[PDB]
Amino acid sequence: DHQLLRYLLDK
Amino acid sequence: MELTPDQQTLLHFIMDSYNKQRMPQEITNKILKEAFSAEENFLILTEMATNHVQVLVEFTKKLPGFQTLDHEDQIALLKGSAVEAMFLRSAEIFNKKLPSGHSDLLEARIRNSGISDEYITPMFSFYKSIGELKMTQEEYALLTAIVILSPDRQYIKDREAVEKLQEPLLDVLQKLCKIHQPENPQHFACLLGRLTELRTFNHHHAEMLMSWRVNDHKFTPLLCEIWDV
Ligand SMILES: COc1ccc(-c2nc3cc(F)ccc3n2[C@H](C(=O)N[C@H]2CC[C@H](C(=O)O)CC2)C2CCCCC2)c(OC)n1
Repeated sequence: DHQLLRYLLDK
Repeated sequence: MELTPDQQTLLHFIMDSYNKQRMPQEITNKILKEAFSAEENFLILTEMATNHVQVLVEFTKKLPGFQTLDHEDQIALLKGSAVEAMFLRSAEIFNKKLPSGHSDLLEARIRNSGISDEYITPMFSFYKSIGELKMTQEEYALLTAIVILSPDRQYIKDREAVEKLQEPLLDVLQKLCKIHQPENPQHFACLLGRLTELRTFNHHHAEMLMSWRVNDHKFTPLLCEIWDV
């Protein structure tokens, strides 16, 4: 689900 | 023929964002200082690869128009280019001029780092191929940006939106190629050709880490997401 990558992109 | 003020603005902005990377001299000095075990080199690699991903996300967020793209396509571009961009950055560091006999020692240290011999020859073939091009800092920065904004990446929903962002970067790169090497009109094509050689490293990246000559292959949660380990 790429949670850390999604987090690094969104905030 | 020559760069327009808008293109020069795009160029200096790409150069500033790109310079936020780790110093090439810092990385090569550590490798050349002393020989490390395959275990120490594996730990160095995972740390360097974790930092590279973090710096890459920041560089990518600053790429003009990137934040306007669909959030799912944003993740697919990052996942699709992360490994390629790290190898392109290693090739850049590999080909930086050093004192007599240092690049021979750098090569020998990388050959004996712990990586499987199966991957040594394709890796140095790419690094030497990149070096023969005598690329400037701006060419490395633009080629990295072009690698990230590849529309023909897997799982991309809106390829046309990605194409729109890559095209002005390709135009600037082509103009720089015609300026920095007017005697070599094949130079721009040669750079784009080297990008297809890059893509062939993406196929066995997970194996390159798993086949490292260590007993335990421990990775950070962020590395597990980007490299498929
Ligand atoms: C997965 O297999 C491998 C194997 C070897 C490398 C490699 N090629 C290098 C060429 C150089 F000229 C210098 C370093 C180089 N590396 C390693 C590194 O750490 N490369 C970073 C250096 C920092 C850079 C950045 O973030 O600016 C981002 C690539 C070190 C790891 C420790 C043993 C020796 C090789 C690699 O690079 C992706 N992948």
